[PDB]
Amino acid sequence: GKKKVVDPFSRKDWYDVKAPNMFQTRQIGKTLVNRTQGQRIASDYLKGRVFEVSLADLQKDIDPERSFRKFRLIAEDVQDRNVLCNFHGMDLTTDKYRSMVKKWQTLIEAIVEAKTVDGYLLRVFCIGFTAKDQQSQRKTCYAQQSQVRKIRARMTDIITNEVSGADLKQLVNKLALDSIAKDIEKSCQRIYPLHDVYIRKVKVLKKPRFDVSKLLELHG
Amino acid sequence: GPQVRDGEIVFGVAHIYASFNDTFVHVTDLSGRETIARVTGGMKVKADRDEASPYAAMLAAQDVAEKCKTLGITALHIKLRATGGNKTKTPGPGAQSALRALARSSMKIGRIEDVTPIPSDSTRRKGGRRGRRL
Amino acid sequence: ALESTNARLALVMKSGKYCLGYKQTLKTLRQGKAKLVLIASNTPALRKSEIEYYAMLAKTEVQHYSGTNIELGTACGKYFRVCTLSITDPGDSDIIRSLE
Amino acid sequence: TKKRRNGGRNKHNRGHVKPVRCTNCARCVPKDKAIKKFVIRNIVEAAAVRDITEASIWDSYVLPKLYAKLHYCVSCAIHSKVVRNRSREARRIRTPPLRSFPKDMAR
Amino acid sequence: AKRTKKVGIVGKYGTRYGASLRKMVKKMEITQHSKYTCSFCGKDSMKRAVVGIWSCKRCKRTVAGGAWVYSTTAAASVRSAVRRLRETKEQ
Amino acid sequence: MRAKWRKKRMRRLKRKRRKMRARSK
RNA sequence: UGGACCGUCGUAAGACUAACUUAAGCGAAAGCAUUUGCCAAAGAUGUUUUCAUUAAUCAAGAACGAAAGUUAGAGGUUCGAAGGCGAUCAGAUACCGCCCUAGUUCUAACCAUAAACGAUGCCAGCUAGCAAUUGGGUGUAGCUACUUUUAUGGCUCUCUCAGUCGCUUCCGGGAAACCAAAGCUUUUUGGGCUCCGGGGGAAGUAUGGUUGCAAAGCUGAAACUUAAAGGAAUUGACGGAAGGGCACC
RNA sequence: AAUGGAACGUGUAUCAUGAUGCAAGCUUCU
Repeated sequence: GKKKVVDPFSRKDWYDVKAPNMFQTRQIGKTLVNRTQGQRIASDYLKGRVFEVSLADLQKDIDPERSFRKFRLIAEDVQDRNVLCNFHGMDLTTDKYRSMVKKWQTLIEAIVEAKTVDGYLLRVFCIGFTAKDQQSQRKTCYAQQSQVRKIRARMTDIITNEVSGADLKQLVNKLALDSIAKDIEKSCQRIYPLHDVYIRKVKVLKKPRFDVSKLLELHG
Repeated sequence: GPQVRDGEIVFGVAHIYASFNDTFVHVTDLSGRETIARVTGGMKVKADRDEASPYAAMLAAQDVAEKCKTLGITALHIKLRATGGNKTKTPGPGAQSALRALARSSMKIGRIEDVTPIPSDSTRRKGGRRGRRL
Repeated sequence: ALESTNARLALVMKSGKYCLGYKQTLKTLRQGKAKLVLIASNTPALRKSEIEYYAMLAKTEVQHYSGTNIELGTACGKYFRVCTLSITDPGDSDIIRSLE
Repeated sequence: TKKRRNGGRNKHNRGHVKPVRCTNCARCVPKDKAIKKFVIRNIVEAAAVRDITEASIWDSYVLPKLYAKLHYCVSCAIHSKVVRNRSREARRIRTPPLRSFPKDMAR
Repeated sequence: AKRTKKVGIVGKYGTRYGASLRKMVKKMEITQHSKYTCSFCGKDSMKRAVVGIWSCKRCKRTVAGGAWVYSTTAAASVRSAVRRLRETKEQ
Repeated sequence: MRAKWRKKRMRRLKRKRRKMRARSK
């Protein structure tokens, strides 16, 4: 038989959430956490939580080339109105993917699972879109699929190298400039002319240890 | 590695789930799970068919925005969510009206995201094959 | 993968020369006539390692079979359950220097 | 009589293609036989765009858009007037025709 | 003579114990008493000694198996699954 | 009355008839 | 009854590959859309390889054979026959709304049937333009990708087979709708071969045989009934099928 | 009948021989 006062809003504290270092704006917010009781661990009720904001907005690219690319954060550690927020994942907006994908083209999907230098084992989904040649009288441009298989073989070959090049930090940096997309592009076009390529989704789920010392490197 | 200065523009996450038959504007912790003031369009109007209405949704968004603003969430990033699924997948009519009403309460906006989780492939949508006539 | 040896063993049967079975294979291993020794995956643990060690001291190369006895024997085309082979002189082979 | 040369829709050399469930009746129809129309809309819909841009911090923004490719049964489509009872002559006729451009996609 | 087309082995049970039950028996009593390929001798000399135990007549390697079948359907899947998890933990 | 439902009437009637014949066997 | 519903996060379970995905492919056909590995198959192309008429098509017989239904497990998330519910409605037993069983799924067995449909047997030749479209090949002194340029690859461009179709015309057929096959079906004829129909109903029923665990399925009458029946196009009438107009009934 | 806590050597991760926390100390077809 609990029964709390009312206006529990006037019982939920205040807190600042910090984004990551190598983005741009290391404030992404302030938000309203439960007041620390000795019958509630508000710090634990800040930690498990995972957020997504598109990197474009945080990066504050005014005309956003980055508009689609969705980015996940996880609120690692609580210290005096500051919450750190490491890399958790990167998805993609449904808007971009769906609009590009208009009949008349072979579609490719590739898979990699590979391990970073720290024990995050992350799975990247490379998604290939295919391009009609200039003055292609052929309205539909279809791959022979020796092509598609070979592109898939190249897609996985390129992404595996890239993952193991230093931790999530260096991995996400490759995502940011999209050097992966360019390396895909030079290699794929030898096989077959290709349009739009992105790293589409990445899920980390193995996350090694809390490893707070190396974690605090991220903390500016 | 550009430090942090105190003092606003300090964002939260709006989490709008705007479905047909009811629209929710659930403003939460930026990290997600710890909330302030869920306040649906439902308690804004008692018609049962108008719970989804953009009239209801506007009022809900306005009510929530006061609770957020007084306690020191100046601003919010926004996640919009269909029903996404073997469900309609179309955003509910109160969705746009919630979105614009949250902004027009001096709440600063930076993100409009469509989180709507899209099936790569999923079983049987309701109505079993001689499908939902009328 | 593999394929591989079903094609190879047919050629050795046709052109070349064979001794199958522990007693003859050991005799050919001792005598040095055994250019190659092939051991089933099945062979009772002892005899896998014997025949390896007669081979190690002989410096002869051991090929470890992907399949059974019936698989060995059907490959030789003999109706019999072969648990060891020595290939003693195969006349068309690139098979003399091979490891599965 | 075979009015339609294609039977239902364009099945030649496949005859049986995995069915997709119709977003209006939730039915079952093979993928060749769907009337499909591409729903392209802004999230902020018409009037509200003036109101949001002023309220929202950003220098211009440029609105995210909604994509939902809906799949209709023939029964579904003609009730909702997607396909309107053509021609013994004009069933055969492909073409389109808009005049204006900016595609309907209301309610 | 193919003496009985339908019954085969279940003619021992003749008239007693209803036809549908007797069809079930026919599969099981075939799989038991059947010579299986011993993985450890490559010879098909493995026969059912008792309910869960198959002894290979030659090499005398005696293997634990399913009650009517050397390999039960669950087992094959079981053994592949553990083996695959083994690979990922190690490297 | 449509061929399917007529066909079902005869199928239903065949099981009725089979039962009757089965009594007298 | 306050914590559904909802949000958020993870996880369990089973299912399934939206968009991409087609007048596009494969497979003898049923059927076959996630990734990757293996095993073997098929087809087009190409082959100055071989064989040297082996072939073509088929009662019987067999192989494969969606779904429901059925036997035994696993599995049961989802949808969901039956049931019981709320409205609607004279009735609802239904459409509609809820809960949901067998069932969906998978495995070992059945069954042998569907609009199993492209309503169109298969194999061969011949009889019309164009552009798509699947695949291979000949030329590319074409664009792009690169190594100092190449060599390679993909696409277009050109040319050609064999595939599936379309468009518009027949240059024939047809009663027409249509059909590049439904043409060459003759002037009572045309390669070869099967199968099926010979008024409509009774009737895919009866009956027996057969197959099936069973449900059923195959083979399949007649009595008797009856002057029409079917398909087509045409014009009207009529729509709670679709678009325009016109009038202060 | 080998519990808990540490002590020899190792090494990764962090910082310029030492310190710091986590791994290691021990025989794998047969």
